[PDB]
Amino acid sequence: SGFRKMAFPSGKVEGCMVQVTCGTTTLNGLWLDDVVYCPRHVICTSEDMLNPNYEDLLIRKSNHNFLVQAGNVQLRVIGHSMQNCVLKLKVDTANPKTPKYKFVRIQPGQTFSVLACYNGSPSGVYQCAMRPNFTIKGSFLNGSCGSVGFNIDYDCVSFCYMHHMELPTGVHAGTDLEGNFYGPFVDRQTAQAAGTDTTITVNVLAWLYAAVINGDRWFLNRFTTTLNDFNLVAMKYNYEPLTQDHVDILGPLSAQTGIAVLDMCASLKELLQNGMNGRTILGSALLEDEFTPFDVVRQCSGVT
Amino acid sequence: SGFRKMAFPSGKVEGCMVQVTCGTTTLNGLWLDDVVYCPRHVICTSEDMLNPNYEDLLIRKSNHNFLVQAGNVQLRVIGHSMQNCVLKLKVDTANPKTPKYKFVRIQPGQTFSVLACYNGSPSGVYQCAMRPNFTIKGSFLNGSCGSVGFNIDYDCVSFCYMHHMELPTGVHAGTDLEGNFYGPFVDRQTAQAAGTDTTITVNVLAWLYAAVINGDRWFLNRFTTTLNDFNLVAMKYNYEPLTQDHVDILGPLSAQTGIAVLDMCASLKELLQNGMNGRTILGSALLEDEFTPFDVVRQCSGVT
Ligand SMILES: *[C@@]1(O)C(=O)N(Cc2ccccc2OCC)c2ccc(Br)cc21
Ligand SMILES: *[C@@]1(O)C(=O)N(Cc2ccccc2OCC)c2ccc(Br)cc21
Repeated sequence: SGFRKMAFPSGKVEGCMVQVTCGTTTLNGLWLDDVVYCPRHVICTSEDMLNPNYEDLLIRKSNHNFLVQAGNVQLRVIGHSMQNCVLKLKVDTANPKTPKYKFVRIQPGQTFSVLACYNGSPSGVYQCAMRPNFTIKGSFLNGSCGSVGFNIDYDCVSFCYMHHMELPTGVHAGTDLEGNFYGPFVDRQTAQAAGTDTTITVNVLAWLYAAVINGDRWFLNRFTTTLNDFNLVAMKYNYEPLTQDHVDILGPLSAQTGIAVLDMCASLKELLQNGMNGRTILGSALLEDEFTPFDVVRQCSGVT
Repeated sequence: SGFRKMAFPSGKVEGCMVQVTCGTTTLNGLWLDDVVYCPRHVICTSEDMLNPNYEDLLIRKSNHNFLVQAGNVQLRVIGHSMQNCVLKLKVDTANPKTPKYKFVRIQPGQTFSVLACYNGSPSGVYQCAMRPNFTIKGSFLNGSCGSVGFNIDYDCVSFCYMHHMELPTGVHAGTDLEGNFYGPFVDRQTAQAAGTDTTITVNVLAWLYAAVINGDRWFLNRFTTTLNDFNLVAMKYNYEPLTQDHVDILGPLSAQTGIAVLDMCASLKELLQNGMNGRTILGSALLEDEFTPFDVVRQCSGVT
């Protein structure tokens, strides 16, 4: 027992991290097979970021201007291309440490692990969730661009995120591994505000199921509710509307605990209306929304 | 910016995880050089755990009874010995993936990363702290014994913890890598209650410094206090007494923010006396005590 914000073991991803330098700019690259992926703004000076024309800026760059270093060995760059907001540097050597992998574009509400890197070297690993306004509440300092988000299914790494920007609000924006930004952000030093950060309702319910499994039961009540009734409360507290798809994904958790999804919704409803009255749930004094129903099943069953 | 409960990149530790089986019991082992470390209760049946005599139980075990599997390859066991509560299985092959390493016995209040494993395979990684009552609030299910805690200084892995037990309260007990339990616990299925879980005061202050650095400033007040005055409040709220050593370790954080340690103590004091009034600090609605002053400096500077 016990429930923790757990990240995936990052070894498979650490083996892909490289450093990319173009002129005076250094960031992280992801080396998979004979290709290094990195944010296209590696070609920018801090001056260029106000209003860059990446196609024009790229015309001035040749293969030899992209210095790619894997630990202490230098990769030979034999090609470069821009796909959306990422650069693809074809190197002459396949990364011998390339794990089985996929590139996936995740939905808001989904969680992933971030291996924060600086100059091609990993600093740490933490769990994240793509917020409903398509930002992530990360921990990134200058030089962290190029760090990636991922999930792992047994031996396959699904890369979902690549870090590109920090909003003036201290929240983070980035792309999937095809270079497309999540949400409306652009790789430009401009005023970009994020939308409402709503709470991921399905994740809070799943975390309430994790809490009942681990002994925190005080919040369980004598009530029930309906999808429409619950959603009126969810709307008042800027929570995502719960759908029958969400009820369905919560099925296994409902099955193992014997607490019907709508009964848990009524516990959540009372907690929204009354707060926690100085109490805690799984060591938290707020309703945690960055564990999906899959993460809870995975942690509560011991999947490796 | 942004502040997260970050774990160390676990790749170096994943390369050491092996599976150990003795009879019907399977747990995790740590393979470093030509030695596999694992909890000695691998030799026990669930029946033996009520009152085991490990020396007697071990007399019945030979090298060939300890099955050690690294991924899918079988290690040949050429020796076995019991050091305190750990077994040391000498294998005929040095682990080619052994990183630079040390064995350290940490103090209460110190933090470390746990690579939770099942059958020699990593499931996830999370940050922990050795509680002042020498327990850890982990996430461990059956088969997680043998999973290790560690810190990393550049390329050197300092192993500090090895998981052995779950208390009837759902908290966790284990040893350092010499087999000595932290706190008074024994590897036996008996009533073992933990002492008072006090809050690690120096870590809360360090986390308040991390919050000021990242923009959460609302809790800063017009007051100051003294070590003795603050400690009267700390005693009332079961917080660890703050010492001049703690004030000293907080020096760099005090220096970079310009907020004197005793002024931060007065912010902490008001927060203890008044609560957070529905507000949050670094996305938490409680005072976080599992970031040491070193963890905060490391995260706020980008150490790799
Ligand atoms: C990341 O390492 C990086 O390249 N970078 C610079 C950057 C990125 C987006 C917009 C502007 C800009 O530079 C302004 C001069 C950056 C910024 C913040 C973070 Br958290 C990481 C990185
Ligand atoms: C760990 O995998 C393990 O071996 N184990 C069994 C155990 C450990 C301590 C006391 C008793 C006992 O078995 C009782 C039958 C165990 C128990 C709990 C956890 Br979280 C991990 C492990």
